[PDB]
Amino acid sequence: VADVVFVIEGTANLGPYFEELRKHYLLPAIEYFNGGPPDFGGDYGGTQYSLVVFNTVDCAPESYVQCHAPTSSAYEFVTWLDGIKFMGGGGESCSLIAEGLSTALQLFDDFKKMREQQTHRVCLLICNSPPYLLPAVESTTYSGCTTESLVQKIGERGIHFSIVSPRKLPALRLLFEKAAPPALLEPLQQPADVSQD
Amino acid sequence: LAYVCEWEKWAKSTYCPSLPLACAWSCRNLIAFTTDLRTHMIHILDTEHPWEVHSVSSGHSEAITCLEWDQSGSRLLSADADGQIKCWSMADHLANSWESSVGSQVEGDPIVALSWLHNGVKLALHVEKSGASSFGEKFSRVKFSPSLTLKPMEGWIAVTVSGLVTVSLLKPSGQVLTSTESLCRLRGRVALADIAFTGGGNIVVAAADGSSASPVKFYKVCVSVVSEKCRIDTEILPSLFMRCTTDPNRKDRFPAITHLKFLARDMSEQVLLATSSLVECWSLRKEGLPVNNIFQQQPMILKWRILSATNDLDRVSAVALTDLKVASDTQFYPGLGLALAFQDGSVHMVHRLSLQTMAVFYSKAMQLSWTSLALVGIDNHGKLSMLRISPSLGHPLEPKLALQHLLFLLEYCMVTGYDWWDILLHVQPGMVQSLVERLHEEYTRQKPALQQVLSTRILAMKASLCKLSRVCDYHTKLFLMAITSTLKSLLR
Amino acid sequence: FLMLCHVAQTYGSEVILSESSSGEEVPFFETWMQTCMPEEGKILNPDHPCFRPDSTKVESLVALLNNSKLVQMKWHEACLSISAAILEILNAWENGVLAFESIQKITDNIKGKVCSLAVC
Repeated sequence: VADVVFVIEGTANLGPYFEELRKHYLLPAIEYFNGGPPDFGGDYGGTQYSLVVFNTVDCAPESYVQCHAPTSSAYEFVTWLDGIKFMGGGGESCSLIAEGLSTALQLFDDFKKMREQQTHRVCLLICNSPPYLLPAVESTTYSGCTTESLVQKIGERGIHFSIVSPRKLPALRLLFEKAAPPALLEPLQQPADVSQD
Repeated sequence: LAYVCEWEKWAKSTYCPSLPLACAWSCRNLIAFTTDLRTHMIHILDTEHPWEVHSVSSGHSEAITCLEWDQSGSRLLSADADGQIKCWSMADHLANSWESSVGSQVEGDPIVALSWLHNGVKLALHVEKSGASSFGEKFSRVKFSPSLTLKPMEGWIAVTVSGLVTVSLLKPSGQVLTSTESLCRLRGRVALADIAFTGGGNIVVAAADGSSASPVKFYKVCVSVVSEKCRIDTEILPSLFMRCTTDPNRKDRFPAITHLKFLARDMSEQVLLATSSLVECWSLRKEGLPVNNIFQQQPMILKWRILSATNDLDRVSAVALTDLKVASDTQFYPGLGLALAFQDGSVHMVHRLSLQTMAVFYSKAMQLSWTSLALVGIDNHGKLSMLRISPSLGHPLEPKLALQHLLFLLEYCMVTGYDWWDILLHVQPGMVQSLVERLHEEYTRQKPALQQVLSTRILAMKASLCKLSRVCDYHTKLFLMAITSTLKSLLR
Repeated sequence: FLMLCHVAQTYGSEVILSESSSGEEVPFFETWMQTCMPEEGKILNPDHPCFRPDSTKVESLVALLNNSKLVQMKWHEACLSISAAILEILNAWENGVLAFESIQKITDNIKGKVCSLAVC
């Protein structure tokens, strides 16, 4: 139960803004599943989640993914990745991470092998720069596109997925509602933390 | 011949006898310069503007082995392994700042530095010839089992040269201990060289003492079992040896390098090594055994076969080495080229299996810098600085084929995002002008869509081509174009 | 030969040195200096001392076939037990020429007054 996924990618595009968003959207979201971030035992408790933030090909010709957050007790490594994510990312502003979200799908896969005995799987991804790229994975067997990623995240599994970007709105939300299963990308609002994004 | 440095106040250190040296980087910034001044510090130097040489004090003794992994600045600091791997990441790439990422191999002396991240890219250069393949078949990647994935993680696990069992206590980017203890055959003695990346996610190691006996402690090991534990295997692969001792005349060979390459199927660098020089080569060609002669009338087994061997004249080896199984007739670039500097002056660089002779233009340890044949001058002459020789790829002349090979390697460097140093290999920029013209033409026509992620980089590449000369115009023009485009795009 | 092998196991080098110090001869010092020592030389035996002409090459084969082994005094299989080991491995499990007859052939080769065979 309560199988959530936390993703952010705008580190290269916009770092400080995330720090602001953390003060209003990221931190309250975690409190929905914990009595308060302190330092506790970690195991297969259902309510665990991951923390995935990477960069683009601009100044990283030797690294795309280094995620590691199986349980983290939802407090310690969560707060760590929040406050110690990154400060890099240059090049230009055309695309930061699309191939990342595909890997995110792969993460859900391991839940099928780990969360045996449903769980109403949920996921959330953040990215300031509007992404677009030809490559798909370059890391694993699975391959596709942004369209393939979203149809997998919606149809293949009923994972509720939203994108709480900065107050600005790019040309992304439009295509991300072409899924017959309700995407529910609504939680991009200055109002307080939604119950389940 | 060209590109030589020197050290004014320091010299060969006549007080100390000697010390073994080593360095190797398949990525940018490929100077490490293990040496002894007049223990000692470790140096780092870039390929361009090598005037600003840098060094940093070490925290161990004899600095035996080091070999980086990726473009991320790192080093190993072996020989009792004090001050283990880390990044630099402080303000620039001129300060070591070895962090708390230390693996305490208590009073040991390993000579292993390996465990890279991902697969080797595939290059069908001869077949594709990059006509209109658009990087599809010209540059691919064969599916390869990632070592202990979870997302491909990586650690500095090595093999105990001094010790005889294993390395443990791995803490990659997780600060977790994970301490255990394994037996590892309860017996062994090794002076081997590592060959890690094999078919499965395992590691290979085999050598003990030299030509005297014929032992090879083949250790097929598995590390990926469960989190917070280790189950290092003790699978003894089929043994082998250097058949050099077949000569009833003499047997004084005593090899001391026997290094391998990342392709664990098609090499065996055993070699007779004061007062000797005789290279050897064996393979791993699986084949059944002749089960017969038992009467009137599992076949799967492995018995090694010979590949190449002859009598030569050389003392020091440097490094072993695209893919095989290609009829490289029209190909004359150093495809899988294995060369090594000769003690007696000039360097007879010649590919494998022929070793006959090449152009020479009559009247300790090294490694191959890159496809462009420019070696490093760490030959057996004492504490001497680096050297470079002619990178001529083959005997005859072929401007068309030349520029073809140049654009091939340029596109390869582009897709792999590595550094480029084929500068010394190319003729004056007129041919390079035609080359970049053809390059941008093919880029515009047959991108087909990777342009939107590959543009910026190649523009900088253009700079390099316009760097050397009269044609300094395109240099400044492209710099201003790039900076303006970048600033406006990020401001949008 | 048993006493020589025991002296080798005890001290080794000195005995083979006293035996191969001077003199213009060449006894079977190979099977007496390549049996057991701090040196494997494992594949070396299939490599160098495997010069086995067709002469008496099937002698050990016919012996293991129809031992029922000490008929006539002959000691050549010591330096030529390579064919014996090849037949043994090919019949035991490599090709399966003999499931249990391999044990019978081994017992036949383990006949009395034969101890060098065990050494080989």
